[PDB]
Amino acid sequence: GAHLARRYLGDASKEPDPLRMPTFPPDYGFPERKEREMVATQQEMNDAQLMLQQRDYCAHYLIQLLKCKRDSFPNFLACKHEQHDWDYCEHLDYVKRMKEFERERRLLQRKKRREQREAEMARG
Amino acid sequence: SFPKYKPSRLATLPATLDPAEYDISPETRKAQAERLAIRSRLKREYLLQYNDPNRLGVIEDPALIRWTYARSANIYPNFRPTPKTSLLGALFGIGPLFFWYYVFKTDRDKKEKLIQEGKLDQTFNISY
Amino acid sequence: QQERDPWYDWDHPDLRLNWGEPIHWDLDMYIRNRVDTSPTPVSWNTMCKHLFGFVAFMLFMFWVGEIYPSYQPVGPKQYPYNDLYLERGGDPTKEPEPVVHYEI
Amino acid sequence: GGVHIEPRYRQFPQLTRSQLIQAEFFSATMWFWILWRFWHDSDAVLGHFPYPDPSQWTDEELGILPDDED
Amino acid sequence: AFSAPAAYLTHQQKVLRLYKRALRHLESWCVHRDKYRYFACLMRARFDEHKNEKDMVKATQLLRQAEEEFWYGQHPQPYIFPESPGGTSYERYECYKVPEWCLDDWHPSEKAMYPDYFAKREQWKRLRRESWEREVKQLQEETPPGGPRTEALPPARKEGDLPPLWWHIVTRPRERPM
Amino acid sequence: EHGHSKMELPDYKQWKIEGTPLETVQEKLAARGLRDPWGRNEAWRYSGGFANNVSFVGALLKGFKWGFAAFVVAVGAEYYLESQ
Amino acid sequence: YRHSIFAVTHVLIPVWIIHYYLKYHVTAKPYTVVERKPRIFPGDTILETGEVIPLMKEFPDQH
Amino acid sequence: PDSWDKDVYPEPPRRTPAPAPQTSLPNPVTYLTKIFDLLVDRPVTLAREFIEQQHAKNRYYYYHREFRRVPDITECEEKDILCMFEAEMQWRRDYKVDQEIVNIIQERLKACQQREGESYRQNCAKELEQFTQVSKAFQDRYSDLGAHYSARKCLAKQKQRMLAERKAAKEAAAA
Amino acid sequence: SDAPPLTLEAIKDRVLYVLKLYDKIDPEKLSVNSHFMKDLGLDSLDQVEIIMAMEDEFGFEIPDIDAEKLMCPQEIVDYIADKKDVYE
Amino acid sequence: MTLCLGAITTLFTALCAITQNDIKKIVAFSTSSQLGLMMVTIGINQPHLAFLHICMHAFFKAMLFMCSGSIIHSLNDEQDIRKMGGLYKAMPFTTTALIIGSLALTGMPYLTGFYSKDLIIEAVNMSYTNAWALLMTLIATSLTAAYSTRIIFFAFLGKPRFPPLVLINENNPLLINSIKRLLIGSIFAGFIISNNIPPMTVPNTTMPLYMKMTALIVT
Amino acid sequence: MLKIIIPTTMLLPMTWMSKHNMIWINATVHSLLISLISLSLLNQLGENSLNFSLTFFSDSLSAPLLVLTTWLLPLMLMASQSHLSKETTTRKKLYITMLILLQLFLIMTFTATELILFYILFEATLVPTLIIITRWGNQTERLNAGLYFLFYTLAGSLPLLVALVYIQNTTGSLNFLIIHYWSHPLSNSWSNIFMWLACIMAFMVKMPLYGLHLWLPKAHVEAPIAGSMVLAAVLLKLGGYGMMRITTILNPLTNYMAYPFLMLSMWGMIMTSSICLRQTDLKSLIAYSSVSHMALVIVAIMIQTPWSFMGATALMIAHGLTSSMLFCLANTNYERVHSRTMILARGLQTLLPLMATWWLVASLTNLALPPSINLIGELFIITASFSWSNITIILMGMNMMITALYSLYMLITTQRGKYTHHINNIKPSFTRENALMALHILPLLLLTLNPKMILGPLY
Ligand SMILES: CCCCCCCCCCCCCCCCC[C@@H](O)O[C@H](CO[C@H](O)CCCCCCCCCCCCCCC)COP(=O)(O)OCC[N+](C)(C)C
Ligand SMILES: CCCCCCCCCCCCCCCCC[C@@H](O)O[C@H](CO[C@H](O)CCCCCCCCCCCCCCC)COP(=O)(O)OCC[N+](C)(C)C
Ligand SMILES: CCCCCCCC/C=C\CCCCCCCC(=O)O[C@H](COC(=O)CCCCCCC/C=C/CCCCCCCC)COP(=O)(O)OCCN
Ligand SMILES: CCCCCCCCCCCC(=O)SCCNC(=O)CCNC(=O)[C@H](O)C(C)(C)COP(=O)(O)O
Repeated sequence: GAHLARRYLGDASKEPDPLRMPTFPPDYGFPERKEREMVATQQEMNDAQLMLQQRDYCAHYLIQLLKCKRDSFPNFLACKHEQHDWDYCEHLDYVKRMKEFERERRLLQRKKRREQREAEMARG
Repeated sequence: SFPKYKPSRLATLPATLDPAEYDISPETRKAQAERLAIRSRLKREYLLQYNDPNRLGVIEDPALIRWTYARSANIYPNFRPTPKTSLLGALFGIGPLFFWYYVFKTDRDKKEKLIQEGKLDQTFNISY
Repeated sequence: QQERDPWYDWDHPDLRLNWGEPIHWDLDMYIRNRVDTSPTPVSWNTMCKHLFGFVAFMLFMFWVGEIYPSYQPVGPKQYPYNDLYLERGGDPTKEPEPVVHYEI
Repeated sequence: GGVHIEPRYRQFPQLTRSQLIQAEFFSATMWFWILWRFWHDSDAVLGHFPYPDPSQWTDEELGILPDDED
Repeated sequence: AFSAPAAYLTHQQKVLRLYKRALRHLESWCVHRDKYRYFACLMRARFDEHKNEKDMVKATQLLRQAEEEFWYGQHPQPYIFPESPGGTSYERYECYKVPEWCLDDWHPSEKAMYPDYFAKREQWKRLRRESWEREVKQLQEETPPGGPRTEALPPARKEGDLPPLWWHIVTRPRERPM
Repeated sequence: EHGHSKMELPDYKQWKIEGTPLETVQEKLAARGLRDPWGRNEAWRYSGGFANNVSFVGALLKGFKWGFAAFVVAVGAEYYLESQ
Repeated sequence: YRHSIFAVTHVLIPVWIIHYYLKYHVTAKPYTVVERKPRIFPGDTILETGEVIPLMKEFPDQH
Repeated sequence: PDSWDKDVYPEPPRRTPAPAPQTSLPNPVTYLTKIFDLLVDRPVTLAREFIEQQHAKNRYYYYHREFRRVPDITECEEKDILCMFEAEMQWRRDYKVDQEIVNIIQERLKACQQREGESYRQNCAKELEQFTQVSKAFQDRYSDLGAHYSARKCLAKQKQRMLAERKAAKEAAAA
Repeated sequence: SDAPPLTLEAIKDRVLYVLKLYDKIDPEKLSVNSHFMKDLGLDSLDQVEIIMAMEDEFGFEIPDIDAEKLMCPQEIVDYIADKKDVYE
Repeated sequence: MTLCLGAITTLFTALCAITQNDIKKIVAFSTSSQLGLMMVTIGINQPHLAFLHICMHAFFKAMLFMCSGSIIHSLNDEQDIRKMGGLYKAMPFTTTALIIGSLALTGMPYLTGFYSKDLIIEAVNMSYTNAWALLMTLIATSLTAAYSTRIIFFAFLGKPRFPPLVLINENNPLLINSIKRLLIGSIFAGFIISNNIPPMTVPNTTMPLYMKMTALIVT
Repeated sequence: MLKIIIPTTMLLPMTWMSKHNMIWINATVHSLLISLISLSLLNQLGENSLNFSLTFFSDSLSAPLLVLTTWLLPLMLMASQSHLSKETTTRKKLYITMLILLQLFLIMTFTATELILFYILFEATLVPTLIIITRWGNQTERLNAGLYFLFYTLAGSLPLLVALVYIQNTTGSLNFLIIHYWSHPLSNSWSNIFMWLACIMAFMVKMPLYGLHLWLPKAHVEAPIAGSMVLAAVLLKLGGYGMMRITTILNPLTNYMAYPFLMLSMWGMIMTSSICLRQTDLKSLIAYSSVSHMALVIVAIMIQTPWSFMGATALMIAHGLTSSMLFCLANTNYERVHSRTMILARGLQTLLPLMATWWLVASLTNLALPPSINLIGELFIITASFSWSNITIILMGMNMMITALYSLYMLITTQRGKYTHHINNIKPSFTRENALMALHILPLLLLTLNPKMILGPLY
């Protein structure tokens, strides 16, 4: 999609360009601005040599999943729990990405509203 | 009425759509009869020489030798310098050479210039 | 040679030629192994228009789809350590500008 | 290497019970496997994590101020 | 295939060939047998309504519109018998067809196997040797002056004669030699 | 070893148009004044083991019954074993 | 018997020859056979040194 | 192995994990590699012992040839054919040795890429830098001589390069 | 393949079978040597239909030039035997 | 370039397939469409998924030609589907093997082709790609289902259309065993291989409900 | 080098003092032994050369050509044994004498430390070939062919002689070692341009260059089998060897002067490969294929880079072997059918299966199937050309495609399809022909195991 229809058929400035997102400061919304937390360090995440595109904030669950698979080689089905933990963390990451998209969209809406309100006031 | 089939060089007219077969005349019939006569005479000669038990070799074919001789050795004595022939020969035998010369000369002059400014990035270029 | 009668008893059944009959100047061009001129169910110009039209449309629509891509309502994927600076190219003696990832 | 089955000429061909039982067995095995996987693993087709609604997120957690604060 | 061709096709032959081609292509269009039978009876009826036309110009104006209509609706992928000139097994077994004269080049150790076959082959060769001398004279006396007009051959006339030019028709390799 | 059993053809009087789609083909043909002469040449395609047909979905569900029974027995046995 | 002789003339002898050639001639030269440096995970211990890799940062486990 | 120098062809200390079976089910890899050991490795080992004893019965040596240093093409008169011959042979030998050096560095780089696996992009910067330096030097020496190369052409190329360097340095000084 | 080596008897029986299943001919008057045009009073369209039936029942095509001069069941059988090289 | 080439290839070849009469030609066009899908997967930067699809397609397409060749041999070298009639009962093991192969090809949950094709479709939907390429991939999936049902309907369902002398025979242990090995493959290999290989990409854990179902819907 | 030259000379009195029915056996045995002896020249150095004496020297460019020259004579004798059966003892001895003299001149040409000695022997090879073509050829065109093969050559070679003596009047020597060590640049002058042309054109005409290739189809088609074998295998390589030797004095003028010849070769390879697609004669098709391969070798030599020279050496050896094999196959067909028309005798696989296998392997090597040395040379030249200019890849790939097309067209036309019915004199292949084919083809597939033997002095 519905977002594509509102960006291709509606107003391009109404919704983000996914290439350049975000276009606003991070701490613009609220002054807390908590940091993201990473569990896997440089060295162990290197030694497990996962993948460059698997080296994200979800790496520790992948480490555990990999270890579980390795120990139980004969019983492949046994490490069901490790997989769930990893996909749940990826689900949270994707939800956070969706939240960033919606956040920037709302900020763009409010900025357009502020500029049009200011233009109305100035012309009045 | 149905859409009409338009023949081309590589998609010819069907035999059943040919107006000439529907326009019959006694002269056409005698032409067909004598074409069949020529074909039958040739077939009879070939089969007489083919079924012969004494024959132990290739059956000589004048048509094949005529084809090969015309394709190879009859060309130059029948050649004349003609505007069509002269222009076609000049074009097809010179134009590609000068075209490729221009292309390669331009490419190599560009390469040489870029090497002169040093902006080619010839790193790891060891084997040439 | 392909459109010559295949039910006739030719002296050369594969080439579909007779012994003494004159040979076309371009026989080796038409040997059923190569270009044939047999009539087609559809006219040559119609096929050319259809083939060209289909290719052009697909080509045009691929360019249009490049202009208007498809994606999901998500922000960029985030990577922890300075966008994986040391794992992608390195140069650990430069200390690049820190990129901070926002919590939401 | 097989059995002797003579031509029939316009009737149904002769069938051995071996091929029938094997075909039925393998069809039943395929359907049983599909059912077993669907019972044990339904989320491989339906999904396990609900899709969030972006319009249901409040303006508070996304850092939206009512147009005058910042 | 076997029969010698004529100088031309008569109007009846053209109509019959169009009938066969149209029926085959309608079968290609009408896959099922009941549908094909219904439409083929209709097709036969549509042929039959002008069976009795006496005007040759009218009949030739017909068959022409008919072949144009056929070319319009001819099922560009008709069914072909596998062994037919367009089939998927047309010339599949030509590589297995070996001429009979090749057996003359066999080593004597090879001919030591199959002695009865080669004895019968020798008998056939002797028969060919005599029959050929008879055949040449018979063909020379029977052919009209100025050369043959049609590539049709006469049968044997006397008791001990064999049909002229028979060796390469009788000694075909096989339809499926291997 | 080959198929040398001296196969004998069935009786030609066996084939009838009755009870086949060739019957309704003949009926619709008679409605306009024509007849199908080759109908009995094709009756063998609707006569013996070819008389009964199966649907596309029925073809897809070839072994659903006994496989489903195996599924229910397996799931019941697993429920009984794990409840222990 | 046929299977026993087949598994000797077609499996055992080729693997013997190839193992000899790889272990005593190919491996003689450097870099001819290069492996992957197997993955190391937290909590693993190494045969050569005996030291134990430290565990991870005890992330919160909930759901 | 002692058959090659470890310093010329270095390797990391080869850390390997220890087996940590979390289940009691027997993994077929262990049993299968044990039966491989029994059925393959021992007979091959015994055959090698036989061959090695037979070799030890007959021991003889071969030597690496030593080549003296001779004056190079710079200490050669313009038409003195004998010194030019000596210098040309020496230069060709040096060119071959330089090619072998580049080969050694490339072998190092390939081994690093295969060994470091998924993290080769970071864990092979040393070999990449070494190969870049060696490649730059080799290119500066021998890049464009073409077929019919010689010590004289290499010397002319070096003289041109270092004339350009001297001009650039003088321009920088007088900037 | 496993196709039986068909004989002249089989070809004759199968040709007569197809012909008796043609209802424009009464089977009891049918015979191997009976002419199609005069002994049975069939049109040339019926003859080409019979050729098509023979083709569809033996699985191969008879060319028009050969087919248009096959007027008896016996010579149809002979043509099929010559094409398929049947011994007895 | 790779994505666009794969998309146009799979669309064009499925479009050609849905109307062919030679069974081998239909299966060859199916192979071409599957190759186009593979290079679409490559073009969306998912190489390991393309390799997995290669491995699964091997099994089920090889078995599909097994069944086609069995039918051709039983019907005296006949390859046209207009002359192939009721073979569902006339030859049942080929029938069941071909049904299983078609189900694996079109994408049936928890079969061998599922573990590749379903993930292919999900990855194409969840990527920054051409709109046209995505549309053509979905249409190619639908046309894959179309030519599969074309083969089944015209070869196995109706009344017989082959010559009267029936020489149909499947009772040879070579054919049965060779087909059944690939049949067990086409049933279980996807599950086994997918659960045995280490994970080589981040999955798509969350999707819109309709967009997770898109492959099954179009099929 | 005399340990190879003297036995080749002794081949003559041995041939002329032989029994009337022992000439072929003795010639074949002793030529094979001479080949075996010459095989020890392959032990080359990484340094300068094998300088035997003031007159002869060996090089890793010369050694493969010498070994191929020595190996070609027994095959030529085996090929000539058949069609010379009905001819008198004195004339057969004369034919073998011509072959021996050709080998002797080629051997002395390839070592030839002197450029004038090289020219003298390089032109002395002309006489035996001309006599062989115009004496033991079959058709009436052979005389005309000989004239072409003569005058073209001399039209190129007479200026070279002048240039050569001119050089010695200025340099003081024409010894190749002194020339290489005392080489000096050529200034861009009209006199130097014409010296360059006089040095190049003689070797260009015998490659042959695309515009100057008219003599080759005639000479190769009208020559007997031994003549065609020696023309395609060794005599075409004299131009390449001479260019590789002489381009050392032509720098840096080669950079400018190479352009017209580079364009001629790059376009003429396409032209001649296309000509092969429409050819009614087997020998003419093989001759045009030779022209295409030598055009590629000309490009390689003109680029004058190490990879170019290695590829050119490998391609020269591989082409010699492959073209000799192809001519032998064509002649085996011709001696049965007596027509030399490709379309006449068809479907020979069903009658001659082993000869069909030989045809297939010869077409595969002509097609440059890896890892054959044909493809090794092809790829080295192509990579060198790509470094020279990235646009050469279009022409090179088009040439590869057309080469595969005409090679498989030649194979399919002659071996596949249906046999011609009226031809009933196709006898089973003799042991002599099969042995000849194997002796052509095993050296190729065995040289692919040790490529450095044929990669030249820049390896
Ligand atoms: C019929 C079906 C097949 C049956 C037969 C089965 C057996 C097949 C095995 C043979 C082919 C398989 C290829 C495997 C090759 C094994 C041998 C090879 O490795 O040895 C080569 C050795 O062979 C030579 O390199 C190639 C032979 C040279 C060819 C010379 C041609 C003979 C003269 C003829 C006249 C010349 C005419 C052409 C003129 C140019 C390369 O060894 P290399 O690693 O390198 O060093 C040799 C050993 N060192 C280390 C001690 C130095
Ligand atoms: C036919 C089949 C093939 C046979 C072989 C063909 C190969 C022969 C091609 C000859 C190679 C090149 C010849 C001359 C090259 C010189 C460069 C020239 O082309 O460029 C311009 C040359 O300008 C003009 O060309 C001047 C000459 C004009 C007269 C030439 C006739 C033009 C067509 C003749 C072609 C016929 C060839 C066959 C003759 C029988 C640059 O002018 P400029 O920079 O100032 O002077 C450069 C030379 N300097 C430095 C030594 C002074
Ligand atoms: C396949 C048929 C080809 C026929 C031969 C093609 C090659 C032609 C090459 C030129 C032939 C003669 C060149 C002279 C030989 C080299 C000698 C030399 O380089 O000395 C030059 C001499 O240069 C000349 O005299 C050259 C004059 C050439 C006259 C003949 C012209 C022949 C045709 C010319 C046009 C075509 C040129 C290229 C044709 C290529 C082949 C197609 C300079 O010496 P000096 O003059 O003493 O010192 C300078 C101070 N005085
Ligand atoms: C589905 C694919 C496309 C189909 C479209 C084709 C449309 C065709 C319909 C056209 C109608 C016609 O008949 S076209 C009319 C052609 N002219 C005549 O029919 C005049 C005299 N008729 C004959 O001579 C016949 O042969 C006959 C006497 C019947 C038998 O003869 P025999 O006694 O010697 O068997």
